[PDB]
Amino acid sequence: GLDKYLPGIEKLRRGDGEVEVKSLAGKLVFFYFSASWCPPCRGFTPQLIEFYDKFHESKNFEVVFCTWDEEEDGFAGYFAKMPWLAVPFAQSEAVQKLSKHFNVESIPTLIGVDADSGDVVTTRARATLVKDPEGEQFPWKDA
Repeated sequence: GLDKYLPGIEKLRRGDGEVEVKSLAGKLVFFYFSASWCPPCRGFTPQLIEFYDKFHESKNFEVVFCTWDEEEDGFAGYFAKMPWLAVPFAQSEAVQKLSKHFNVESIPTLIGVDADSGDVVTTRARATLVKDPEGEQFPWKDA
């Protein structure tokens, strides 16, 4: 499923260690494209954290941070403030190619895919989440 999006990546960052991508079986996976330098990301990130804390278990999803930062040494610091997963900084090429695959032209952007099938569920969750904090229309399926 996720192989399409992260070709040959087996592990993702979580806190100070890693998890296997296999642990995402059955979940909806949101790729969160953001960066420490991005002005609109500052206000969006805490809204996403609130939604994640409330619903990641009950609505069975995960968030994978896909960085647009180009300084590693800030990466630790920026990801440290998030509760979810991340593509490792050294796998930035995979992030860039994923950004292109999804035609991400600006950040923040939040795209949800089904882990098992790889199917795209929503490409507009950054816009829809701010208008639906209780997730009454989650997962905001694309037409």
